[PDB]
Amino acid sequence: PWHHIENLDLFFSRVYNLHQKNGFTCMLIGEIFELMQFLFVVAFTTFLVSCVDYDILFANVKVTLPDAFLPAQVCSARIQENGSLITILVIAGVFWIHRLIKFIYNICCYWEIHSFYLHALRIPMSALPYCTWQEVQARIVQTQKEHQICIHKRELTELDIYHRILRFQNYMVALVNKSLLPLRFRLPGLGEAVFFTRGLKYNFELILFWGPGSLFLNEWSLKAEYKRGGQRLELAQRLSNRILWIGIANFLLCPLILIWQILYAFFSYAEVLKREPGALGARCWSLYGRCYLRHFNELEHELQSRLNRGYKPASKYMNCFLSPLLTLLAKNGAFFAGSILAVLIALTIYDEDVLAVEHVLTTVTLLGVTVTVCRSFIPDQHMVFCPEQLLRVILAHIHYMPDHWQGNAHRSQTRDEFAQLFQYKAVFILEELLSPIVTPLILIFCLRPRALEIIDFFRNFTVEVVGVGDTCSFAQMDVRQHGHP
Amino acid sequence: PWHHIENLDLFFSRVYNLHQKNGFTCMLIGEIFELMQFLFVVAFTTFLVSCVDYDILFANVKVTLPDAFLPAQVCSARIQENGSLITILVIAGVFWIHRLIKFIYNICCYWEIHSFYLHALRIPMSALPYCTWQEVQARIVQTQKEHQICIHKRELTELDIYHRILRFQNYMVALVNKSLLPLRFRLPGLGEAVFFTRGLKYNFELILFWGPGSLFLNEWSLKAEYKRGGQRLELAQRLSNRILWIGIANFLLCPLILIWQILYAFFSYAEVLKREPGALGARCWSLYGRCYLRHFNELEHELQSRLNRGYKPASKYMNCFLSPLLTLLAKNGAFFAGSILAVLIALTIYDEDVLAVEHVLTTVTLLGVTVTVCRSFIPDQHMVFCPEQLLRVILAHIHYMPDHWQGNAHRSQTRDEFAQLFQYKAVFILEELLSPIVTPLILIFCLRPRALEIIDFFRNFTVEVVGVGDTCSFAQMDVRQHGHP
Amino acid sequence: PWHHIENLDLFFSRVYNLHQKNGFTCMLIGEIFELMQFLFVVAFTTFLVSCVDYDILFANVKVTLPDAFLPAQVCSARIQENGSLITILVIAGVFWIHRLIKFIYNICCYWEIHSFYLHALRIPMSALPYCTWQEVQARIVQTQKEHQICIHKRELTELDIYHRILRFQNYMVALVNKSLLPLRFRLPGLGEAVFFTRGLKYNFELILFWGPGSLFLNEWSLKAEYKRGGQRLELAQRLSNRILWIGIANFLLCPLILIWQILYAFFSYAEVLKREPGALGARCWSLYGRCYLRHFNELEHELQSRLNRGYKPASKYMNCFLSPLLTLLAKNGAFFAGSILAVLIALTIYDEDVLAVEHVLTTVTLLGVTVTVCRSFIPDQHMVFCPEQLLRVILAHIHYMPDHWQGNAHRSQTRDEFAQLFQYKAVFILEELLSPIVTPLILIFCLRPRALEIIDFFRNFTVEVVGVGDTCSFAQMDVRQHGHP
Repeated sequence: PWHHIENLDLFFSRVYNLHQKNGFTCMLIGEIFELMQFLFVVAFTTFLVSCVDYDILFANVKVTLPDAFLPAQVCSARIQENGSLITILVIAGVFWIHRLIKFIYNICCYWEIHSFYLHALRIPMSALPYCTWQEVQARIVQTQKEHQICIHKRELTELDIYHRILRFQNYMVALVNKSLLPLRFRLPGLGEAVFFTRGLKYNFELILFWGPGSLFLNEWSLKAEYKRGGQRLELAQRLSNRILWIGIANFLLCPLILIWQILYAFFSYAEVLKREPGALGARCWSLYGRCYLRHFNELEHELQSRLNRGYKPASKYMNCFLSPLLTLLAKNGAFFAGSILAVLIALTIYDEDVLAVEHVLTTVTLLGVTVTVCRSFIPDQHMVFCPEQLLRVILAHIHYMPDHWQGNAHRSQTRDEFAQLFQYKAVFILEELLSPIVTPLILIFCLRPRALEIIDFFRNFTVEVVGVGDTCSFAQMDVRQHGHP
Repeated sequence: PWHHIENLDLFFSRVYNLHQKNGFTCMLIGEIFELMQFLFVVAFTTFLVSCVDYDILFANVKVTLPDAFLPAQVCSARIQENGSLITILVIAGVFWIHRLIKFIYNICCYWEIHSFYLHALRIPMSALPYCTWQEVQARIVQTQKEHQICIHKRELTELDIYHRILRFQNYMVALVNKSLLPLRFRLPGLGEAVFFTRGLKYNFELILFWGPGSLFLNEWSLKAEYKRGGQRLELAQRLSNRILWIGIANFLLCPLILIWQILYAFFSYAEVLKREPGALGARCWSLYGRCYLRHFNELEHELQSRLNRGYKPASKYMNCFLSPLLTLLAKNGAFFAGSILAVLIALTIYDEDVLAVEHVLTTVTLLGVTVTVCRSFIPDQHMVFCPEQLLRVILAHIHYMPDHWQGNAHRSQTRDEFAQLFQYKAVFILEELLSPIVTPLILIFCLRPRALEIIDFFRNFTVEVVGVGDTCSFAQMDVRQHGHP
Repeated sequence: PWHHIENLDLFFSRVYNLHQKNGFTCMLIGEIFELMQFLFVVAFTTFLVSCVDYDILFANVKVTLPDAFLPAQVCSARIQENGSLITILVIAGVFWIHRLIKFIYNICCYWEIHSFYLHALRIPMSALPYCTWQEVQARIVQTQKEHQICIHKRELTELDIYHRILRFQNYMVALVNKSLLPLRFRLPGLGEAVFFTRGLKYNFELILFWGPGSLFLNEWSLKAEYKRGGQRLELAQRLSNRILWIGIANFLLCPLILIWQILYAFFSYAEVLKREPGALGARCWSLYGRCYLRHFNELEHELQSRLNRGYKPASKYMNCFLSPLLTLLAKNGAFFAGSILAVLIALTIYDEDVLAVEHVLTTVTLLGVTVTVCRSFIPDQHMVFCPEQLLRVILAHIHYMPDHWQGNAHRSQTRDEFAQLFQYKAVFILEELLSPIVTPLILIFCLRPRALEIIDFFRNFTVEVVGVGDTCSFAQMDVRQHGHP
């Protein structure tokens, strides 16, 4: 069965993804919960908008929750008459239908990879989470005589698998590291800003790689017309038109994606603010820092291990920069809020009839939230300052650092350039919210004029590895730093 | 006064226990609080069952708590007519009376050890928590001419004290490490299971060591009839009858012990679930792992130091095994629960009349508990994987590891064999609850057929150390690994 | 402009303080918030005492908070008739007026230091938090030809700046380390007690350094009459009279300072007890431990770095001393409180009409506080004991240790002598509350008889550094230990 594949790229990608997902049942269950998350968000928002009445809920015999819920018939009648809501529900239904169809198609293709694991590799589905990827790669390459997946090429090699899995991630790394994509901007009051989100990356990959109109013919060969310099201008113009149309589509879909992002951000993070608002101050490796610190021919887990080992030194380093004004404001606000809250709590404990006064419960809640938020900006008063060994420890893991960082380890310029690789979580969320608004502006006005230069890149930096196909040229662009893959 | 003892075993055990309890007043106070804990549990459960009425409490002018409490006379009348409760109270009273009498007898014997510390050793009761056991041992052995506790033997030795204190723990170690006790079982759906609890250990020590019918004549000499192989079968049969009778007694007492265990588990752990349910996921060294990693002639603190030093590497190692399905379920349940709880909290903050709706407070409480529980199964997303150095660091402390562990440090078999030495806290509680049910079945059906082999052990592995008595043979059974006492 | 200063001591102190405060705007904002803190405390306490009525608040249609607030006119009438409150308000107003006038005067003098930073040093106010003090010192000393601040002395030196900033802190260090100040006391039931607070230090510096009647003539020269031994007795008598008058003034002001301290302690710490009572068990370097471990000619940040680096080993060391009785009491109290609270929480969750019973909410709150407090005295059950390497690591940072500490690292005497350098936070607060009561007794009865010896000190241990002035003799008093500045 594993002879007529013709899509070894997708086959190896699935073989890797099924091992990274810890088997088949876990993958199926994750996909099911993703679908259920979307359905639950949509249904819960619609129910909140239509069914509940909020009149007999806000009290304007004890009243139950089911009284505030309208019966099914009148709620359906109120739903089917909104007009501006059924037109959103239709689109959110067709999108979910497309997603469910894609999931149904993916299950029938992942069952075959499950069978390929069970029989061809002799690896049970209960030994996957205990087999490193090197062992699975060795079992793939050494048994390539039985399943005979690739006979055209004389043999199979680990480098062949690395090229098959990472044919487009190498192109993305080379495009980001040669400053061929518009992800640096100058803003008044902020300065340099790196705006790279998931929407922008998805749009770049849709414009350049996927679709029947992209630069790559089938899966592993860019169209031969893109290997001839005699028509640079015409190809650049066609790519510009494609980018313009995709940007127009994004601008049209902007409000739906914005509503979805707002709803998801609320349903996902509006409780962490209440309970533990310090979790949104912890930093994470930005999406640009994942493409800047990535080697060529490096799988996702190989990069994630390095980004994990260098996470605590990076947090320590970014904590070595005291923000004085923020700490002053936090200290004083915490003092005032706690001084009012102590009086409120004492009056509540003495005689509890105070809990019946109107705005006492809300005041206690909001003052507790204020104290908890303010006490999260105050660093540990006894912390050491070693901002020079920390960069050495970090560079020993991430392997990449601009050359003007080793000496001046404590300046204000090094921090403002490391913060683009190691960004806040709140900034991540905030620029995830603004992505559906800014992405069309970036695609229409900023990426479109570069459509010529890109055409040159794919023409000058695409090699032909025998048996694999058209791959990206390796680290000849010595704009980055030390390697050690 | 310290010449006519005749029970040097118990004397040295008390001298060690008074130092391990940080003096005399702390020991007295701990015993008093244990008695008060038992009395409080029983009295509080009886009061909850009988006095309170729960009719005018559940509301079916503001009502006070003392209204729900029945007056003393009617509560006593309701207690003395239950029949199925006074028969439990009588037994719980005679058991507590026996415990209190034992405590009263132990105080009059520990005051003498206090005097022995003050005068014979010249160690004030305020310098005990600052004197290591080596110093107390040296002061015992070097001043053995004044108090002349042991004149029969020519001198006193540290090894003599070690043998006197640990005469039965060595026997327990040798019995557990030679697989002479039934504590490994095969279960459908679980596989290998090590069931070793405090009830089983207490029953083993009662069957073999304590009592006027055990194998040991007075304190330090097993009956001479157990040193002759001419009557192996008769002694095995007598031991089998003894085990059967003790198992029958345990089976009869099963319901009382089960009720006590349920009540104690509720009163002790039902609040940690509410506030911090992650404390019951932290692991601890099981009761079998304390007898498997124990050297011969090793006091309790000498073993506890090693089990403390190797606690954080063991936690790190057991955390290096990601449970994928549990993490998926936890993530999704936390998302859903928090998404509902955020809406509830926002509606509560906006207008607080919502707090009067019937099932809003209970819903908020249960959803908070659900979020807090689910957020305790999600590991740190940035954690390193070094499961090979961790076993080296652990073995450098616990000194014992099966030989097929060093190489294959990340397999599923090594984890399932280390988890029997380092078990969950929730599993500890759960198998503490099932102990009064399973212990009689283990004693009647599993330990009884081995009654012959044990008789051989005590006959072939009991040496006679001069001046000390009948002790267990040392580590000639090379079934374990590296030592270094 | 920077030629006619004549007060280089204050100028260099301000230049250092503006850099330690992270610029000018942060300093201004901190001073403003200090003034606002005082004003807020006074106004809030007066409002609580007078305006609110607590009759219609304790409930003896839903009642609002503004109903309990009396209208402005009747509240002003109730304020202006208290008599025993307006006499406190007048004093708290004149003190705040003096503070505000001092702040207004300090701003007009710190703007000049801001200009001196901007122009003379060419350091923008946005590069201060990224310039170590060594760089600012180098820019001060190397550009001393342009601003020509000090021409009398041939040149300027880093040692000159060190002497100018720390002319009185060296005197305080030498006075504390020669046992010339009464800060050790013998108390029945406690033993040795080191009572050194901020009030005592302020009074010492006011008696000896500041004021027109102190020992120092203008700023940098003690009166020549204090360099002649022909009048030791008369000068000692005059100093004794001065100390007596200052102590009488403190005894008169005692009630106001005591009221202020009580109010500030409540408004600042009465919420940390509720939420996280374990933060008041964490230790901090006492005010005596900051003067005992301080080198000569050592700025505040140079000492704070050492006190920061040696904070975690010191906490570990002070945690290695188990308090047995406290742990027993904490365990048992936590058990009882949690056992009652679990029943209350279960009854609350089952049927919520129980929340309307009178003393259920207060009971739940107080039992939660009790459980949270008791669970803060229980140490980690798996902790290592290495109390000998910890003293080495600590001494490698604090540089000072009595000689009888290295060997006997675990005795009860070493802990009771380290706890005076590393005290609790609760003890700090408690002896901050008792300071206005004990300070006059210490100044009148204990410091006054020493008034002769001090007069000898300033006469025998004051050298004349050329260009700087009268400074304190360096570490010739070899009563302390290893240095390495």
